[PDB]
Amino acid sequence: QEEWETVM
Amino acid sequence: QEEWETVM
Amino acid sequence: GSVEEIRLPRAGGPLGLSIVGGSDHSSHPVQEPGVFISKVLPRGLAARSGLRVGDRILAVNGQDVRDATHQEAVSALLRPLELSLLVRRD
Amino acid sequence: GSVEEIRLPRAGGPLGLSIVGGSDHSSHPVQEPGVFISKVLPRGLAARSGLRVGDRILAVNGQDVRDATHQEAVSALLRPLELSLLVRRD
Ligand SMILES: [Cl-]
Ligand SMILES: [Cl-]
Repeated sequence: QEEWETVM
Repeated sequence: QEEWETVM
Repeated sequence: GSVEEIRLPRAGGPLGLSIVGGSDHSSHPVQEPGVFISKVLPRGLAARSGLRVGDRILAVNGQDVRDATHQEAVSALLRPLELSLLVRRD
Repeated sequence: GSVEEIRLPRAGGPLGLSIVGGSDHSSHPVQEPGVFISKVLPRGLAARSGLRVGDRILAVNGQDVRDATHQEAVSALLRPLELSLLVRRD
């Protein structure tokens, strides 16, 4: 429940 | 702005 | 081809794993289809319970998380006292 | 040791990169400190604009995203017409 990778 | 990996 | 059941006791707070993939993340170039375990903590519940990095999550408490979206999978894992995962290790 | 400036025109919707790290994700075992570019899309704005996989994001429109949290970095990248990134390539 923690973003470890974010694509943009 | 899209979760590509979620740690738990 | 292997398929294993992982019994993770829930309500234990930090689980000790990380997931990737989904039926919507198969577009932006994982190249295989499905959700996958990408990290297992050394002291993690998932690591000691048998879950390995690379395991595809086929089911969660009976649900068919296979061919599900990433957030669908996160929700399926967070909502369920006894976490019953069916995973693939091929 | 290298340090480059990347000029990504904003308001272009999909950017074409992915980030990891943060000043809070340095606990759960990236092993180095900072935010990092983990993927650059082939046709991505970030790829063609020079951004490479492995580049640490030091600054975003003057901000010192260095030693910032993961979500702090995401917010710093999403909020700013002209995206001025200072990144490291050591
Ligand atoms: Cl982890
Ligand atoms: Cl991407």
